[PDB]
Amino acid sequence: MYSTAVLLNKISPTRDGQTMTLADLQYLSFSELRKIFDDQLSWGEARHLYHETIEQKKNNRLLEARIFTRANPQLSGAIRLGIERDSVSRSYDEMFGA
Amino acid sequence: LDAAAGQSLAGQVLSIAEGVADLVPNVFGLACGGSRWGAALRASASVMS
Amino acid sequence: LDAAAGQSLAGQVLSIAEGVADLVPNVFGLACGGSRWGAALRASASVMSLSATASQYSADKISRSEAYRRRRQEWEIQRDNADGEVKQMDAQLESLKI
Amino acid sequence: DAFKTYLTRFETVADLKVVSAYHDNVNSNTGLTWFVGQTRENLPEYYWRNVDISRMQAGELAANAWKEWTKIDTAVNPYKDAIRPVIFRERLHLIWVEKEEVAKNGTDPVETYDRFTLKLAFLRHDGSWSAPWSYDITTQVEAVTDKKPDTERLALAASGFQGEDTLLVFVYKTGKSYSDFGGSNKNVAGMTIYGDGSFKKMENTALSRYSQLKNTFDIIHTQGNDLVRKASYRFAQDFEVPASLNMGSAIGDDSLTVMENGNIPQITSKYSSDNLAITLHNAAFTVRYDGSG
Amino acid sequence: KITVMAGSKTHTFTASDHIASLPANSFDAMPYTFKPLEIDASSLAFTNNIAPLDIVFETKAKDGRVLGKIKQTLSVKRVNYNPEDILFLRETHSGAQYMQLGVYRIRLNTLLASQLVSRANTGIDTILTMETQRLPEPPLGEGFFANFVLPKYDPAEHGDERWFKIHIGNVGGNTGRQPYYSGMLSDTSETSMTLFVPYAEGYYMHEGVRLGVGYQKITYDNTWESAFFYFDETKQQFVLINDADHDSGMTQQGIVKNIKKYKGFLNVSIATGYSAPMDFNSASALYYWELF
Amino acid sequence: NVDISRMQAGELAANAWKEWTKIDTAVNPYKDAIRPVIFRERLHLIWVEKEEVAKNGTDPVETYDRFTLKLAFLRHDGSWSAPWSYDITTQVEAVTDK
Amino acid sequence: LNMGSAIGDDSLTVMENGNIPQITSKYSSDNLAITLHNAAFTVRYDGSGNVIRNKQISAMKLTGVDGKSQYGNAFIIANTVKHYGGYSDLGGPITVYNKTKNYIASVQGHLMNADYTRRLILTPVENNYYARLFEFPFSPNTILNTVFTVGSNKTSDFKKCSYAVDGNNSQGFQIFSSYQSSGWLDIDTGINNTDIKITVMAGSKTHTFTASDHIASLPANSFDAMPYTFKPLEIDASSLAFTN
Amino acid sequence: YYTPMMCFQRLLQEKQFDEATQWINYVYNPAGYIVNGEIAPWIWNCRPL
Repeated sequence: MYSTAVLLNKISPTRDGQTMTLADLQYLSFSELRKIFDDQLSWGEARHLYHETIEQKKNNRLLEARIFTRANPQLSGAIRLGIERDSVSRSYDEMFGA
Repeated sequence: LDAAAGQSLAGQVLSIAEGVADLVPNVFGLACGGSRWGAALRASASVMS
Repeated sequence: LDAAAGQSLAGQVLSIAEGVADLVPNVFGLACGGSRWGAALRASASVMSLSATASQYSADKISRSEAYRRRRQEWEIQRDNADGEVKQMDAQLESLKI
Repeated sequence: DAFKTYLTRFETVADLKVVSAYHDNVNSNTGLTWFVGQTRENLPEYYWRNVDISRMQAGELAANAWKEWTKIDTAVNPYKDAIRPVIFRERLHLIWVEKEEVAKNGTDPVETYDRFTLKLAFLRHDGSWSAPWSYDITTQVEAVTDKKPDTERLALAASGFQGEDTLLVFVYKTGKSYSDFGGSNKNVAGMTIYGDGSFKKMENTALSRYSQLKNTFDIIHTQGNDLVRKASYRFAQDFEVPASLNMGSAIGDDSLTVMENGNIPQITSKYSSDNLAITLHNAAFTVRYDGSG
Repeated sequence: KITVMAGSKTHTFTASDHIASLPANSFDAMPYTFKPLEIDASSLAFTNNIAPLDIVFETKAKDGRVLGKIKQTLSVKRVNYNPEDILFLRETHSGAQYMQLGVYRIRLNTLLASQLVSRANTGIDTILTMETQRLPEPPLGEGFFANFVLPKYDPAEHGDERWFKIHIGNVGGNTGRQPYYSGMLSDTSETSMTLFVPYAEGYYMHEGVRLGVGYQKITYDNTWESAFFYFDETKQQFVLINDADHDSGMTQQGIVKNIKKYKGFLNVSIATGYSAPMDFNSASALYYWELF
Repeated sequence: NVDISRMQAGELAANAWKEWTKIDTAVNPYKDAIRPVIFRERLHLIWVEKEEVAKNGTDPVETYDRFTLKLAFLRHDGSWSAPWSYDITTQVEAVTDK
Repeated sequence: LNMGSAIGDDSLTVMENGNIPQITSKYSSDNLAITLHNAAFTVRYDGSGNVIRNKQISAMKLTGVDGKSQYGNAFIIANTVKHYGGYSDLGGPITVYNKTKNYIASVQGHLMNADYTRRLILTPVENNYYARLFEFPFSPNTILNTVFTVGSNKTSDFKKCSYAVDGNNSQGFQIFSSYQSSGWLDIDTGINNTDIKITVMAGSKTHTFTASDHIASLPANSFDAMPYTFKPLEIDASSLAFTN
Repeated sequence: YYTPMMCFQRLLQEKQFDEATQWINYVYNPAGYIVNGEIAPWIWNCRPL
């Protein structure tokens, strides 16, 4: 019922001239977030921000596991015949090297 | 075996309901009646079993 | 025992069909009616009882199978003990001939 | 052989066809939709499931948002397809109508008539079904079908009025469109069921109150005689607002004081003209000097 | 004080004016109970038919110490029984049941059981094959299947992100864009998809139905930029209006002169007689996975 | 069933025939009006039953025969389904001239 | 009729999703007419799970320098390609020659180090740096799967250049990776609508429906899936030889 | 009180220590109880105690 972009704009800037992003709130519990942003966020807004942070953390964990599963050298491999290299896999390689 | 005990216990409400339902007359016209007088008692015996 | 459980499960469709059939009135003329008001309820109770009986038969079958398996394990232990005894006697023979 | 038995069960479950649905919300943006389904084989075997449509993203629903078909075991013998789920008292109820052939006693020419009975059961905590409450709706059915239920498709709709903790059950004649209820409109009849199982047949004044619910009634398509069922919906007047709010407790600075028993027991709503007024009654909280140990 | 916020309005009810009975001044429990508080909640910002109302119970001393603060949010849901926002169930003559909400249709049942009998006449080696798992399903009512081909990823043309979205246009009464599909562009090859576009008599608004693709930094939804389809009563089939440039062409509202080819898509066509294979992310996904 | 595609000069090998299998679905046909049929690629059994019904609300209680066409099918596990039933009294009377 | 799938010559292409969904019959007067509605099949470039699929298909699929596409051209490929040596086993720089545009397209899977300058050497001696005949630098250094636009018709020298070296440094020789050549094959990618046909035979009569006349809509010209769908095909099946 | 304690005792007897801890934390938890995302002020979760 809220918008994460609007809530992040209400909380920005993060003491660094940067837009507050969901990664920076990884990090602190719901009570901590409510205490820190007690003046800028309501109860529902803080709950929504906390839930979105948790979901983003879960999504990033899933993506990392998905990349490493296909990058594993142990599947090289007669099972490698049914393995495809994803565009996200290529992007992760081009960003983080080896 | 646990599931068997649960299924055995599950039929008691249905037994009581059948005993309640069979007490209602089921023949009409110029010859009424049809109630099973021992329906509730049979339902109680069935739930005991 | 497996066949017994299957036969117990086989009667539930017939029980439900009988409950459906007995709800239709069966006397006509100047005295109409005859519907068994508790037919569907009795059919449901019957299928519950048949389910319980089938579960009991299946449990008995699985219990007997597991008893046979454990009995075979104890037989294997006895066989190993006898083999070890034979080997130990074969070594005692060399000691005795020395 | 075991696989063939499994295939028999699989065919039975896969042959299910949905017959009625209920949405547990005042709008289609969140909530659960509960479906009742029927088997192809010539038995009164009924299953139920639900889906969380709040997971809908651009019309795509993930497979984990759905729920397994679960069989109803309570001796349900509905009349035609007049069986539908409903939720009130926060639990799943199954409501249907049965038809019987009865005769009036003490008439030298024995004339027979159809007796229509509304039955209502609920799902208990352990997965079993209760003994259904039974009500007589023969007068309502005859009134709405003009004493021609063989030719007209009698239809049942059930909605949950959570604000009053009641169940609104409408019996109507399936048509192409519906006008406002009560008064001149005799194709819709209404019944109100309370939390204890008691019932009250609705009059014209109360029937006119739920006239906006007609958008959730089954209709016959104008382009060809095609039935289009519609999910029933939870009912609210204009806005659904919770009736109470347990605010909670809090611990003050330096672990010196505690705020306790904060709650708003009564929250009422009034939608007059186009302005909403929300009243909070007897809002209370306690302040106490107490460290939490 | 108790402070409530409803959208843009903010009310404060202090214990000086809105108190029912003030407790005895003591160090033990002091219960404060308020009079009925009235809130003019006529400016609540309703997003997806639900709006929040913030309630804060606050108590502070003269020193500034927060004796107690309790925040909470109340959800006010707006009743919406409009006929275009009501879920309805239909069953086609082929046996497919679907639940429709707005423009979206969802398959509710499955018809694999009927087709499994002939397979099961032979051994299960015939049931558990890829051919059986690729059995087509009947379509969800009246409509057509459109084949879209989207290009290789080009940062210059599409943007810094490889995602794309597809929007549908003149359906129901909404002229605006409604999200219909989403995906990610492949940086090595094109992406081919086949979308089922629904249909009803009078469902398509002026000029027909639009399907367009957006990438961020560009959204090809100008005039004649998205693919237009319509239902020709004469040939009794669905036709693409702007498959090529035209000085005149037939559309839902008759002949229109200036027709420009669609943009964004590498290729758009109509797949005639196309029936999608069974879906393993559908309502029967659990049963399909358990069987196979 | 028999596979007459194995027929050679009117001689059928004994392996082309199939064992008799009992039908257990409460079949009570009228005279010998029971026959098998195959549609939907599975075995169906179709028969007719005769019952004696009277017309309600007539001072001379007149009895007539009601003929019901029943249809069941053989399921995957060798069990029989519950029969569909249709009323064909009008057709039966028309073809037999009452 | 679910016709099925097929694998073409040299394990280069696959024909998939071949099916006739509707087959109708009409017996009017004495002649029998059989109609096949929406006969469809998809042609795709794909190998039956070996080096050819992973390497040569992607090599031709790489967009050309001038005008992308690269479909309908003529290529020279290798039969079997195997790793030889060097530092490690990368994806291995495998080369495909486009002979109508004079192109070298290389394919690789991994890179050892971005900081080390790398280029392609094609030489029949592998370990001899001066005995090369093709040397192509990577335009970005930290990139794979690039095309080079030789310019000359060095098809003969391309065939004599067995092996393919991705190391190719002057700080010594420094072979990072190297692959083999084995055999040689020549293919053409262009297709003919008169050659994309469905032929039916009913008794003594034979009817051919080519994609020039009986097609519904041609697919997009690409190396990916190309589905061909035909118009309702009518067959005069009035001379079928009925035995039993 | 009586039912969670019985369940905890049975799980402890069967040596399902994590489940037993979960079932006794309905009555008493030395770390407190999380209500509305914060530590509750009460020490015992069973109100009559």
